[PDB]
Parts: sequence; C-alpha cells; structure tokens
Amino acid sequence: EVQLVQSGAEVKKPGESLKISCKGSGYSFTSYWISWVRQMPGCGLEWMGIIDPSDSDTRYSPSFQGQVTISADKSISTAYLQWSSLKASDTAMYYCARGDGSTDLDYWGQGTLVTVSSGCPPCGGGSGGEIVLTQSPGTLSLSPGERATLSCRASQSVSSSYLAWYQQKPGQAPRLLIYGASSRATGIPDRFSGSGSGTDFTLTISRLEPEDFAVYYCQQDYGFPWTFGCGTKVEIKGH
Repeated sequence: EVQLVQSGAEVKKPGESLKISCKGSGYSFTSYWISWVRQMPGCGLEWMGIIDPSDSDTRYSPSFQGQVTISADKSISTAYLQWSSLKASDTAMYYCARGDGSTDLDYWGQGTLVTVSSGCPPCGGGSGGEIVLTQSPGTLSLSPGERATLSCRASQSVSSSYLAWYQQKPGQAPRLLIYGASSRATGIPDRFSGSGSGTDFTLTISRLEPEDFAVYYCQQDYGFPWTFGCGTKVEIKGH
C-alpha cells in the first residue's frame, strides 16, 4: 500500500526555523511529485508548493515563495518543508500529498501540527490571478439517506482531467475521492460520483451514509498556483 508518514507535532515561537518531513513508502519515490498543503485553524486547504524528487525542481504558490523551502532526499524517499522564520500565522496542520499529473493528489500524509505563539485567505480569491474555485453552498444540512449534490465553479475553464474532489472527515487528513472530474479513486464507495466540464462541476452522493458527514473540497491542478475550493460542510439535519 502507498503511504506517506509525516513527522510529529511542533511548537515554536515566531522567528524560529523549522523543518518537517514526509516519508514515502510502497511506491517509487522519484516517480511522483510531492505537494505541501496547509490548513490554518478553521480555514480551507491551501496549496503551498511542489517538488519533483527526481531533480528537486520546485514551484511555489506566490503566497509562500520566499517564506518556505521544499526539498527532498530521494535516497530515503523523504520530502521536507522548511521555514527560515516562522510567523504567528503559520499555525496550521501541514499535509504532504503525492501526485504525478494523472490522478491529482492521490495519497496524503496524516498531517503535522505546527503551532507558533503570539484569519483565512479570502474564499473569493486575492490579487494574485489564481484560478478560484467557488463551492456552493458552504454548508449542507441533510438527513441520513438523502441524496447530496455539491457544486464547484471555476473562475476560468479547467480541463476535466485536472479537477478533483477530496473528502476530509472530522479530525482526519483529506483523501482523494474523485479525480479527473468523474473517476472514482480506488476503494471509494460508488455512491460517490463526479461530473462536469469547463467551469461547472458536481459531486453527487447518492445516499448520505453516517460516515459521509464531512467536508468536501474541490481542487484544480490545471494552472499555477494549484487551488482548492473553500469546502462544503455536509452535516446532519436537526430532527
């Protein structure tokens, strides 16, 4: 089985340096890129940057360029995320995730909590020109057994091969649900299905089972920086 295992929780003060790690197992490390993804408390997922372990080529979201360094030691299948000077706003769960441009981010580490002593990026997008994914509605309250329909709209056309859906169950790391707009990832129940193209995408859950109450994120890796929607929380209707 493919696994990514991350290092333990860290507590730091602003200004301190920090390096956290992501160890891959069960697959050829150099054949897949490693992305780093941040989730500040109460916020959605943010793509930070990516490394190709074969040659250590990197790309960074403009928000993180110059703040962090992504590196890799391919001889021990480990990727790293390093700060020279932590900020108070770097308090977050940090995830690493594998991909190769065919199945979006198909395996995720379990997360490293980084706490720094001493708000969220705007869901409607900032001044950077990134592709914005808008998810409707932000919260869906339904009864168990009901059908759930979630929407993801992109600010520009994205090739269907590069639109994915992730499920984040409470307190867990995200996992890949749908890749390439309509393909179910391995092991995912077939009550989940995705459709759409261009700027309009849909995730359907044919019946809400108890384990499906969670948060669902869409994501695109068609253009840089890669981006996530702000998520739709699916919760149980009061009765």
